[PDB]
Amino acid sequence: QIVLSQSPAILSASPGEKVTMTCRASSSVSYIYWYQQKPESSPKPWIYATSNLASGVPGRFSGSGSGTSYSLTISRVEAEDAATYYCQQWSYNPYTFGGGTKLEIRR
Amino acid sequence: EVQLQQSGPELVKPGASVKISCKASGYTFADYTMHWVKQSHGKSLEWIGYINPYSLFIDSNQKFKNKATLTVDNSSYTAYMELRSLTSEDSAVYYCARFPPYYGFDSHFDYWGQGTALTVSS
Amino acid sequence: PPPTGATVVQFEQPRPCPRAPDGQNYTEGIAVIFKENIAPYKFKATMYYKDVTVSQVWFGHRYSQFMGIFEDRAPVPFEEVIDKINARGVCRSTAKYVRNNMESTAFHRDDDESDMKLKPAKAATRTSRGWHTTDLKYNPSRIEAFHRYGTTVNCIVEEVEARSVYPYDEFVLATGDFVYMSPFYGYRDGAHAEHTAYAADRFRQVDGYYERDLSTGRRASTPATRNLLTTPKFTVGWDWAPKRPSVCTLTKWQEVDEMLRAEYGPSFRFSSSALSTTFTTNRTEYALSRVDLGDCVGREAREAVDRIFLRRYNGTHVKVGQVQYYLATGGFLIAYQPLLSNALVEVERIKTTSSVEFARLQFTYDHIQRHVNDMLGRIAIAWCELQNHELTLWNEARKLNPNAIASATVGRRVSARMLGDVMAVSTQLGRADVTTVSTFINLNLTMLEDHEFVPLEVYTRQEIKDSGLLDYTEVQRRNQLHALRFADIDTVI
Repeated sequence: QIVLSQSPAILSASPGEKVTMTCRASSSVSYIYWYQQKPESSPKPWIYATSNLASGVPGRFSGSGSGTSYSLTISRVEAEDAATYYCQQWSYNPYTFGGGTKLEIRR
Repeated sequence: EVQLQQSGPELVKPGASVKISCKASGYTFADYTMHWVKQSHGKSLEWIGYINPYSLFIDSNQKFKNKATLTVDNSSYTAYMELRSLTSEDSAVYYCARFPPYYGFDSHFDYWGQGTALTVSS
Repeated sequence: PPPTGATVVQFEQPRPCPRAPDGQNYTEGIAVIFKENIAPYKFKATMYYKDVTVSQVWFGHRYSQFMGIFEDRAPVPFEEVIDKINARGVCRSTAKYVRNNMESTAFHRDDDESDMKLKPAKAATRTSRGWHTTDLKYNPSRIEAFHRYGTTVNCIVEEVEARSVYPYDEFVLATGDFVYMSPFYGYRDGAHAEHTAYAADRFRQVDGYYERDLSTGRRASTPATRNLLTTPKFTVGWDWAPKRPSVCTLTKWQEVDEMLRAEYGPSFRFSSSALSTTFTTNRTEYALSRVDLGDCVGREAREAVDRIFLRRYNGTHVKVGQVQYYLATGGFLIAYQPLLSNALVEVERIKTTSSVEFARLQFTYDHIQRHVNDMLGRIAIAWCELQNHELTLWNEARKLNPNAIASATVGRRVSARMLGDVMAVSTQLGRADVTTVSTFINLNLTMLEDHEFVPLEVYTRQEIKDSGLLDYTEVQRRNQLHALRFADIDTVI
């Protein structure tokens, strides 16, 4: 029953700038995970163990944090980054995901 | 390559029962746990539970203690999920996901099924 | 020898008599007394390692000689404790591990990889259960005038006892190996707030873990949460348990049925007749939010209070309120349940002294003081009552021989006469021994003789030091003098 409050619910970003996301947990969690999902598609593993990049994600993505405060940054956002990004914990039962941040791009 | 092939769309009457299958290939099926997640329309991802195919150990979400039961066919290398007493709120997309049989820093959902659209209507 | 007239004297009149003192009001109750926890936390762990030994043998013409024997412990990896040792009771004959920033691979008998069965070790008297793979050391075969190498890999599993002391950030094994991780560390259930000195890829948790016994081969019925840590010398596994229900920094010492509580000014005074101890607390209660890791106190107090109340005070007494907690001097925490009879229903760490003798001297002094002050207070009341009662006889003897009564009362030989009080002004042969009778009542009181208390100990400090077999200081001083006694640490060439 760990709630994962995740802000902002919508995030606009012109292609080239840096943006950041947040994932606040109701109690301290050993690691946070990150998953992206594009519409009508399955989720994909994006960042595990709070900082480690998954298989095939770009190097512009990075994560940081510990305890209850976690973040997901992009160094220079591209047009293919427009997805919904979920933070996830397994430290308590049940496993819980966050509500989701949605990247919009500003052409 | 690791591929999780899932059942497909299924319309189903209220009160009935449905059985979703997730078929694995490209890896050895017995030393990875198999999880199930629910995504309602326009909503977030909810966890349901898992099963270890080697040990038949099941840890589950207590919100789904009356809805979901999990089982494994070892021969066909498929994992099953039986949804019981289907009301209207069970209309969602269900995914199957691979996870290690342990908990370490690496242990995440590295592979996902394509999903199954389940509609409880008439 | 004169008449009388001017100076007149009167008798003192009955004196006010000391009243029997009030008496102490004791509250009866049930108490359980807690002391500082000195015993470490004990838990069951399993060690998983491999003895890797390589030997260098020179082969002469009539003899063979070891030129070196390199011995090393190698940890079995996580995949082998799960998929080989727990699954099939078997172990791979190859050790692959990281010793000095290098991945080293050792093959048993310099032969290809085989899965070798774990079998029980040889029986020793006060030891625990251990299993191993090979009994013999492999040495290379003889070919003359060569140096040859030979490798033995012995996979060893042993069940050991593990020990941890406060603040429970490390634990030890029965081999003598420090593990610099909390026993309560984990990735699940908020256990990551504990201490670890290791990298995160060395530690894993397995839920739904079923022990298969290496002797019987029977898989367990109840699952467990299994910690597994790969140290650079061994892998240890132990069942995870949460910290607070499994650790208490305060130990139950005495349960007492009859604990009387009295008021001593700013303090309470808690006495036991069975233990012959009495303790001194403040009137304000000690809060159990102050004791660090003190969840055992309220559970073990409540379990012992209601067990005593149903065996001693069931139909004769009733409880008053909940259990109350008091910190006594000397480091004792007293949990106290007040009682009342059926006829009258209208963070820090506590440090406890090793000696309780101040409480036993306080009991025995108070138990004598209360008796001696009670009995001597009655003699003071009875003496004042008797002296006030004999004035009746002195008022009648005064009217018979006034000369004798005024001479006994004033102090000197005085001739006397009365008007309403005594007027009084100053003033053959042989037969010394006639038969005598006593108008006196005897009373022979003796003194308490002087007693001397010698020093007396059952075991002295010297006897407790040499009670063990091996002194670590004495064995290290003898062994580090080996070079100074049998070698020459000075001369070169």
